[PDB]
Amino acid sequence: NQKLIANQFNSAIGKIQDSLSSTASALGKLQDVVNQNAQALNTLVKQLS
Amino acid sequence: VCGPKKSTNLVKNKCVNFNFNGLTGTGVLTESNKKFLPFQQFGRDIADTT
Repeated sequence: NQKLIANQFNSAIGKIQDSLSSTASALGKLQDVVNQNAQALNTLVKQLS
Repeated sequence: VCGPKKSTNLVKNKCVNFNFNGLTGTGVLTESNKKFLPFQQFGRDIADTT
């Protein structure tokens, strides 16, 4: 069943490509770190007033 | 009111001292391109410096 397994793998790679090429927000775990670090720096800057 | 101290020249584009009506500090005085509204004097930022 090598040809069937090849076509299923290609279809799965294409569906991963589609769900990333759409506007589905999937990198939230990576965006959280940037948001928390930026917010901590903004609070540390606003403590000077 | 403007207490009695003699004024000097305005030097730009290099790290100098300044004193604008009591506003002491140290920095580079580059000319700007953003017009105020004609009743405003200061300007501030997130840390509330000029």
